Amino acid sequence: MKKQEKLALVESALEDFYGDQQFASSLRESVLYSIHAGGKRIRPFLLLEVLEALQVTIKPAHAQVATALEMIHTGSLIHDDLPAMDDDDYRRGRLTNHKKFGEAMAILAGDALFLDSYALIAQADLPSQIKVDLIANLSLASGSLGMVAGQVLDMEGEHQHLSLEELQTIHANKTGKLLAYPFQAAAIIAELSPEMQVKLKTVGELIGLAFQVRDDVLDVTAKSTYPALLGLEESIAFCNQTLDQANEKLEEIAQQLPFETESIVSVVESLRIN
Amino acid sequence: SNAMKKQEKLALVESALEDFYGDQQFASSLRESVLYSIHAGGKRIRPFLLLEVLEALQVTIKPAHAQVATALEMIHTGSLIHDDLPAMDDDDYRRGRLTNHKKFGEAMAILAGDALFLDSYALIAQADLPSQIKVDLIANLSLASGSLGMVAGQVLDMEGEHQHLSLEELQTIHANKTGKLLAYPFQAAAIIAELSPEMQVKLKTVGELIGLAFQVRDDVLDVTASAEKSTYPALLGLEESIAFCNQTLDQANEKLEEIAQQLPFETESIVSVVESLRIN
Repeated sequence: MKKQEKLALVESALEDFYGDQQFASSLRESVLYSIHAGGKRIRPFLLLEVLEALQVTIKPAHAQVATALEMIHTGSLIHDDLPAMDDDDYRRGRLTNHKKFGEAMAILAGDALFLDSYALIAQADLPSQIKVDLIANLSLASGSLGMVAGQVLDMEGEHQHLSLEELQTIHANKTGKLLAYPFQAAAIIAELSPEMQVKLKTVGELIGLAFQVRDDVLDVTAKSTYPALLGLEESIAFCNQTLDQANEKLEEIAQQLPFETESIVSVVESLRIN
Repeated sequence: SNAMKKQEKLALVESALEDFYGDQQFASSLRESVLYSIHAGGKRIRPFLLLEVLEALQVTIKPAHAQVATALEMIHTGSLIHDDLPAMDDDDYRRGRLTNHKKFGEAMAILAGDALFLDSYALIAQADLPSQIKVDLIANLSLASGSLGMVAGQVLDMEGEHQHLSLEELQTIHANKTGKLLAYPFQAAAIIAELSPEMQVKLKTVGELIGLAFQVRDDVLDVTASAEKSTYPALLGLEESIAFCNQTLDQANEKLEEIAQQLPFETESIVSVVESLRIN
């Protein structure tokens, strides 16, 4: 239904930007490979769902904002797999970008996604100031004050005695920022109050936290991980109790402004373990 | 003094570069790695052209203008960090200085370049400029840097190795790898000055011509002042490459004066940069 109509809009905006205007044939092929590498597209899907939950009719300009989010996320996965980083030959059961196209092509494919991402927001049919705030917050969540900082601290944390709070700070930047951005991006597009934006951003941070804990307890069922530090059973409790807090903040938001939460709660419950 | 005023303009960009990568940074190694490639010196011709064309259009330079020029140099600096990686050009030194991946490691250089790419547009979005001007500045900067510009040029240049290309293929490589980011300061200045859409493409054409001769001059200097990449002297000869370079710079001056006949323009700052590239 709309779940596939929403994902079809994101896929179309992805293929249109990397389509008829592309002249570097190898760069387009490398970019589309990691785009087609798979995934539920949880980050661009959440943006369209929170926006539709905010009673905003979904339009292609919104899907293009969601596309810019997933291009940055896809670019980070390409660089993470590089031999100098995590050195992964396969990701999600599929051959990685550098293993198929070479290291230099994977570097440039991620660079193109990073530099091209903001173009989709700037080219979308949206008010200019809304596009400025969407761009400024996407850079804040992705650059040296967010995702990239989280990638540096995570790599350095492997040779340090870190607390769980410090590891949570690392994950909140490396992964939580781009998982919380679809909530604050929808809030900006819906032109919500600044107090409502931080309350929606808090919901995205909670879902991003449980998404991190869920991935750790799933990587073992398939050193500084949640099932290694806390343990397997209590990490599942911490994952589900965080999803309960997300449902509380969602229902609380639903009492202050019109906000149909059933679609968002459905995605929250899809992350719950047993 | 123009050399002083050039130092003063680049001091504004240098100051903006250190504030963004300063106290607000919490990744210690990321700030240190980024500032290292920033502190590697450089002619800074790309942010300098933005502020110089802006001054020549009778526009008083403001900090918001320097932050736009800062964003441009951040993307260019990030491309150099990735160019020096072993998987790319594999350079231990540029300008006689140790490269970023040699001092901090490959992973740190990769992320330092990624940060510069992703942070660049933030300085345009946070500057004191009208919202639509920021949108046009950001859209054109991405157009010149991503899969339709710089990165595409790096791909075609890498794949052109050990290959004998035609001149239209070499021009396509250079126009994208270096040409578009060299022409962006002209287009960015026309947008900030609120010029007509015609005067925007006229200023852009001058930047494209200057960026074309800038690359041809480097190909000549790499041979005169000395893998298998095709160069301008390798396809036309070292003499025609000089003729094509100076003839291209002559076309820029002719266009620069033509622009002055239609618009309040002080062309002698830009003509000077044109003549600084003239081979003898």
